[PDB]
Amino acid sequence: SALTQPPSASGSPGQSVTISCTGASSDVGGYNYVSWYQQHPGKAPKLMIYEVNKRPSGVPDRFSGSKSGNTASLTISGLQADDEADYYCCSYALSRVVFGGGTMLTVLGQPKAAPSVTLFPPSSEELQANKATLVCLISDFYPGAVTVAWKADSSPVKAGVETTTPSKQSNNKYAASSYLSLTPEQWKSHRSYSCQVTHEGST
Amino acid sequence: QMQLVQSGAEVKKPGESLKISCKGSGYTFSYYWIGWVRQMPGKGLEWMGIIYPGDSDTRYSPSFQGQVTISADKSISTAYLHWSSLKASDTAMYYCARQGDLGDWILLGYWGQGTLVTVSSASTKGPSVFPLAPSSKSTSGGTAALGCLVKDYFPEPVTVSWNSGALTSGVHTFPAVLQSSGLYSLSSVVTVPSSSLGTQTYICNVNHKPSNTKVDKKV
Amino acid sequence: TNLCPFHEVFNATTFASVYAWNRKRISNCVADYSVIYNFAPFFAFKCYGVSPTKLNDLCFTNVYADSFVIRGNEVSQIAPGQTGNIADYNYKLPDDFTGCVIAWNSNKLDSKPSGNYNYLYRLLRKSKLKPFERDISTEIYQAGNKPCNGVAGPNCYSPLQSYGFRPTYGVGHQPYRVVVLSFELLHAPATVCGPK
Repeated sequence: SALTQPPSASGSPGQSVTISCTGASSDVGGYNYVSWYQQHPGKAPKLMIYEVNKRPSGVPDRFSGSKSGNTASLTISGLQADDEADYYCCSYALSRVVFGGGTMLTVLGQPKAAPSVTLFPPSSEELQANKATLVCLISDFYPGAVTVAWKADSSPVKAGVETTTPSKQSNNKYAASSYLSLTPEQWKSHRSYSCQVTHEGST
Repeated sequence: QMQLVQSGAEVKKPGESLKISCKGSGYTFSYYWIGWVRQMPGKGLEWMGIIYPGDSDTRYSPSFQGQVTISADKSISTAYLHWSSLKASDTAMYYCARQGDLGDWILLGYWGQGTLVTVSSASTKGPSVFPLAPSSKSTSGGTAALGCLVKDYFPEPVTVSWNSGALTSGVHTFPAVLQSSGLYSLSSVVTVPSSSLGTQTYICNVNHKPSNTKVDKKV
Repeated sequence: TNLCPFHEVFNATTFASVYAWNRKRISNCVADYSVIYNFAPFFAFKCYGVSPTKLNDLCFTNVYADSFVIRGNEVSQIAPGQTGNIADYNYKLPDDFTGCVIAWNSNKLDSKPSGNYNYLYRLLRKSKLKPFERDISTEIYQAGNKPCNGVAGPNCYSPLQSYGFRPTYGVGHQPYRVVVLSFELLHAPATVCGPK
């Protein structure tokens, strides 16, 4: 069968949090064929818990596990900034491992920061060429959620636009970038365009 | 010491064959089950199968029975994953794992560095660099932001430096965006005082190994 | 109608020990025993009351499946009228047994180069075990006269000995997974009749 996990979990530093996993199957040997893996962004997972009443060496005692029926729980006693990772549960009873959708663990305490905006007009060189592109850069915002809206002289425009939402670096804050592609004549047909960020309010 | 090393990143196109590897050392590569795991961008892990290097007994997941084959060369202590007629949906990170001295036989206690496989109909294309000059209308406000625009390059790996690697302060490179055409495009900026326009040269340095294009442009 | 849970015992990751052999109740199912033939060639597929190819044509009243692992050379002890450590102390089959015995090698799953110590076989016991009994007691066996007070000593040791299964061991000490299917043949109200 397929396992289910919460899409995301939240917890402040020092406190504890729990992650549930439903759907664990069983066989004749026993019931607990449950394991938990930790995966940081950009590297392979690591076995945190196996045989939920057990755990490997090199893993702090802060990670604990349990099982009540078809529901398994991963208990983390003390939270830290280095605990943010995707936690998956694995059921390996019927000679078949099934990974859950995973849950994102985000620790609070990070202060909110507004996004910095920098709108570059079409460069002169590309203008001499037959193409033009507006670049709206976003950075310094912690909440990884933002939607960029373009407007042409107060008129909404959504022709040829793309955006992303990555994380900058160990700084623990996010950035983003959006590109508006248009023709050189379509550019000089109106005034300088505007880039709206809408982190929580306009910018 | 025990460690698993996997082949480098592979970029292919649909309808082509691929055979990635994952070499294990520091342990007996005949008594441990070796397998592969799929992780698509932003999605969870998907188990594909395992094998016993001693005698080749392959256990495939029902979702990967004939879509992929797994093999091992016990003589050189290496495991393989072979594809035939790749698809756009196969683009993902592929790991290799093995059972540890503890636990059951499919516990997968040890993992690898991870192999990135990307397949897109787009072909190689060198970038066209354009200078993001600091606003002539307002060179202050958020200071003098000088930057360069990298555009129309399919292979994502691209490194942008300023002044042969100098100016590390104030520099910030933004991850690229995958346009509808399959070609990437990113930007690199550097903030300097409004009165520091053209301090030494404020020149960009762009490198694209898949095309061997060395581009340098000032502003 | 409903199918049988045979996939829970044959396609499982781990089996129980010998002293704690797990019994799986089967009822209200259509048993297609052909699903067992497609597995690895068994070291022993021996039926003592019927032929293995005739099961799909018969009805059974109460069918129970037992699972455990042994060192391989002990498979000769899993049969009616046998004697030995296993037959006498862990799993005893009656002389009137009516069923099938299934055994195959598991040196790949239930063995490690470092040694898997999760399988026990109750080396010693005070009295011989009866058919279809289970002694999961882990108390200290009193071989001497002094009452053993819960601590191993010169005259009382632990009864449970662990298997040291390792791939390097030759045939005879490797782990062999054994599945014993016991069913009543008399024509009582049936619950498993097979694919018609």
